[PDB]
Amino acid sequence: NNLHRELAPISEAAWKQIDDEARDTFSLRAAGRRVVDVPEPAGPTLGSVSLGHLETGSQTDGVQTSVYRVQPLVQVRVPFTVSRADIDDVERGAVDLTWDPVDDAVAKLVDTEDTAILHGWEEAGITGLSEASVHQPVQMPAELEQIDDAVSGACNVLRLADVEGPYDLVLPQQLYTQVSETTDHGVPVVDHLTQLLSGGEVLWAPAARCALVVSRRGGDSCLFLGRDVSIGYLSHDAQTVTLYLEESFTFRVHQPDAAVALV
Amino acid sequence: NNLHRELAPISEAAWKQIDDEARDTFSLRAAGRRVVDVPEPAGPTLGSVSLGHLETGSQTDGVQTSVYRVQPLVQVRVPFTVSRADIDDVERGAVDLTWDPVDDAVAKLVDTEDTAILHGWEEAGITGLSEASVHQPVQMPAELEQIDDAVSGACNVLRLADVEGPYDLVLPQQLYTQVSETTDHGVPVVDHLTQLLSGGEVLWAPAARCALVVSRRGGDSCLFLGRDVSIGYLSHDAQTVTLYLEESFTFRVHQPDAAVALV
Amino acid sequence: NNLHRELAPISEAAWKQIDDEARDTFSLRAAGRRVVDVPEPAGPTLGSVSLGHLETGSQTDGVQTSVYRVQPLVQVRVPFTVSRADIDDVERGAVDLTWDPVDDAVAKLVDTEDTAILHGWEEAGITGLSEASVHQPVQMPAELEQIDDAVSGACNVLRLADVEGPYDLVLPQQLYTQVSETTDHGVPVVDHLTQLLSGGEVLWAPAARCALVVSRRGGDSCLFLGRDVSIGYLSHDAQTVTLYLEESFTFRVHQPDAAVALV
Repeated sequence: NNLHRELAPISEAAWKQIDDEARDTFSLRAAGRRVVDVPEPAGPTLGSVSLGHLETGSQTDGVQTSVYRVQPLVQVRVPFTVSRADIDDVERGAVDLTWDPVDDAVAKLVDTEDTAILHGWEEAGITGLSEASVHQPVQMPAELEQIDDAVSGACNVLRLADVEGPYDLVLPQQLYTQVSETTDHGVPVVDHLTQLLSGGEVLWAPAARCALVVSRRGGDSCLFLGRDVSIGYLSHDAQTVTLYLEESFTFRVHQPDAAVALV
Repeated sequence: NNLHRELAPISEAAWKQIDDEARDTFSLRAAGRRVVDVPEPAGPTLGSVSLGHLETGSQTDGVQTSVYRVQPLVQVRVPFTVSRADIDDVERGAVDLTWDPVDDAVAKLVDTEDTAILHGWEEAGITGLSEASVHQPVQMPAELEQIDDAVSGACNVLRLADVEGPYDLVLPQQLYTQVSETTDHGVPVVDHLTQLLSGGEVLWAPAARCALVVSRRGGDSCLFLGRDVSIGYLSHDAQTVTLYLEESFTFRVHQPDAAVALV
Repeated sequence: NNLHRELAPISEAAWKQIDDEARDTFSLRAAGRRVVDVPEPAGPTLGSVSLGHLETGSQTDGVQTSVYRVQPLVQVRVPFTVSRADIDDVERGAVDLTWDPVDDAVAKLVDTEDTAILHGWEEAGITGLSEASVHQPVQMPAELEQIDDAVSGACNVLRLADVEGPYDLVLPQQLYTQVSETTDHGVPVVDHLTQLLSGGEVLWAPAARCALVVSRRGGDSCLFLGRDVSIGYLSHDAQTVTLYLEESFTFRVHQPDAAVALV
C-alpha cells in the first residue's frame, strides 16, 4: 500500500490501540459528517468527481466544444509522533498507557474537515452549506433567551421553500455554555428548540464556528471521499516514531435551498 | 446509448454506408493521430485524466493540503445533414450515390483534432507538441532547396538530447506542392530527407499548418479519448435528417524534449 | 539479499517503473558492452578472476614457488534520490510522472563503466582496449572529410595482422556532430566508412571520449561481472528515499592485436 505500515517499528498490539484511538475520537468529533450524506469511498484513484458540461467561449467553424467540469479532490495529511517506549509498554501490558498525540491529530484533522464541510475552504474549491445557501442569514438575538425565535424563522424559511423532513440545528460549544446559564440550565430552551425542529435533533459541533439549520431528508449534498482517515508511516528515530492521519475528500452542494445560516 | 440512432429515419444499409464513409476518410486525414500514441479509449465516463499533486499556498496548523491536478476532457461535436431521398435510394441499390456531407464533417472534425494535437488549443487546456517543446525552433530556409539543412539541424538537436528511434517529419501540403517544383519534382530532396530521418517517414498532414519533427520511439505523449468519432442523431425533417460526429479527447505531453518545431 | 529493497517505502508498482527506467537507459547508453563479449555473471561471491602463474624471485632449496596471479573485481555504487510524493503518485495512476534521477544515475554509472572498458582505469588494475593495443595509433586527419583514410589505415593494420571478422568503429558524439556538417550531412562519408569496415557497423558512444577500431570476431576480450546493475536501498526521509545502482565488474584483454586506437 501507500501507507507503508509494515516498515514501522510499532508492534501489532500497539497498532490496534493506535487505530482504535484514531476511530472513536473521530466518530465523536465529526459533526458535519452526520448532516451531509457520504457515499461509500471511491478509493485512492478517484482523483476528481465529474460535474456537468460547459460550452466554451468560441464555438467556431460550426463545431461544438463542450468542455467538461470536474472538481478535484483535496488530501489532508496530519503528522503526529509517538514515543517508542510507550509503544513498547503495550507488550508488557502497561495499564496506565495513553495516546494523547493521536487524539490531538484527530482533533486537528476533524477540525479542518468540518470547517470545510459546514462553511467552506475556497482554497480547494470546496463550498460549504453556510456559503452556498441562497436564503438570507437569520439574525440571532443577542440575549440567547430568544434563540427559539431565530430557529422558528429558519424553520419558516425552509417550510415555505418546500424543504421537507426533520430540520437539524448545528451550533457551537460556546453557544452550549452560554445556554447553560439561561433559566433552568437551558433544559427548557433546548426542549422548545427540539419541538420547533420538526423532530430533528440539536447537534453541538466542537469543530464548527457558525450556526446553521440543515434539512436531513438527504440528497441535498454529498461528501465524496477516496480514503477514510488512515494511519501511515513517515520515519522512525532511536526513541520516536512518526505517523500521520491521511484522508482525501471533497464536498458538493446540489440543492442550496436546504440550508440556512444563523448569524 | 446517448447516440440515439434507433430513432433515426435512416435504413440499416444506409447506416453501414454512412459509418464506412466516416471511418475511411478519418483514417486517411488523421496525421497527428499517427505520431502521438493513443491508449484504448476509456469510454464516456472518463471525465478527466489525473496528473500529479500540487501543494496549496497555505499549509497551516501543521496540516498538509496537497490538491490533485486533473485535466478535463473536451468534446467535439460536428453536426451534418443528409437528404432523405439519398438515404432512401440505397434500398433500390442506386449506384451513383455519394456522401459528401459526411466527408465535409470528417474534414472539419479531423482539422480541429489535429490542430490541437500538433500545436495546441489553449481553450480546453490542451498544449500541443509544437508548443510544449523546450528546444528553440529550427528556422527553415526560404528556398526549400535546403529544407534538408533544417531537417539535419533538428536531427542533430534531438540526437544531442538523447532522443532515440526514428525521427518523423510532419509537413503541410502547401510545402508538398512547393517541393514538387524543386529539381526532379522533389523526388531527390524527399529521398535525401528520408535518409536524414534515421529510418523515419515523411508525413504530409492536410490538417496541419506547422512543420515539426517528432520522435516515434513512443511514450513521450499520449492521446486520451473517451469516445472515438461516432455518428449520432439530432432530429429529422420531411426530407432531411441531421446527424453529428462526436469525439471526446485530450492530449498530454510528458517529455517535451522529443519534438522540435521548424519555423 | 544485500540490496534490502523490502525495507524501502516504495510501492510495488513504483518498483517496476524504477527498474524499467534503469534498464532501458542502460541498454541504450552502453556502447563498450557491445564490442567486448560478456560471460554470464558469476554472482556476488566471484571476488576475482584467476590469471596465469608467476615464478617468484627466489626459488631456493630446490623448491618451486609459483605464485598465482588474480585480478580483483571493482564495485561501482552510484547513489540517487527519489521523492516520496512522486513514488506515491504511481498508485493514483499519475500520467505526467518522470524519473530523471534514475536516468542521471544510469548515465553516471555507464560513463565510468565505458571509460574503463574502452580506455582503462589504472586504479582498479583494469586496462582497456585503447591502452593494451600494441599497434601504433592511427593519426586521424583534422578535416574529418578524410576520416575514411584513418579507417582504411586501421583496417589495413588489422588485416595484415590476421585480425578477422567485421571491424567495428567506435567514435564520440562530438565527432558525430562534426560529421553532420560534411557534404550531404555526412550521409556519404558514413556510407563509405560502413563499406571499409568489412560489414561492421559504426557505433556512436556518448560515454566514450576516444576513437578506436575493434574486431567483432569475439574471444579477444571479456567482461567479467558478478552483479549486473541493480537498484538497492540506503535510507528514507520524511519526504525522500535514497537508492543506488550497484555493479561489480572487471575487464581483461587477452589478444591486444584486435584493437587499434585512432588519435
